[PDB]
Amino acid sequence: LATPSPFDMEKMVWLDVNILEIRKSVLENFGVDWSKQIPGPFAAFGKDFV
Amino acid sequence: NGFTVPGFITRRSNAEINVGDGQTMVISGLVNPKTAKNVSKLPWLGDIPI
Repeated sequence: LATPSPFDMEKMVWLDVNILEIRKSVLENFGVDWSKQIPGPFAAFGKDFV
Repeated sequence: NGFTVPGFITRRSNAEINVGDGQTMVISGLVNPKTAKNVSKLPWLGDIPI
């Protein structure tokens, strides 16, 4: 004849979460940028024998 | 095309808990500091004070 409870009282849990992030960066661009591919010498010949 | 679709800023909490009659319970909380710094400078003159 005994009956159960409508529900059981559970235990409560507290959650504490921490997220930490640090970012650092450097960027350098120094100097002189010369050309590396340049035209060279040329030579041509032409003649009419007849 | 002309059908503007909006974005949202949302704060949502979906919790399962149990407490006594008339008690106040916190189900969500947040502290969130953020900082960012970017610097561009000339090589040597940028470090002179003031």
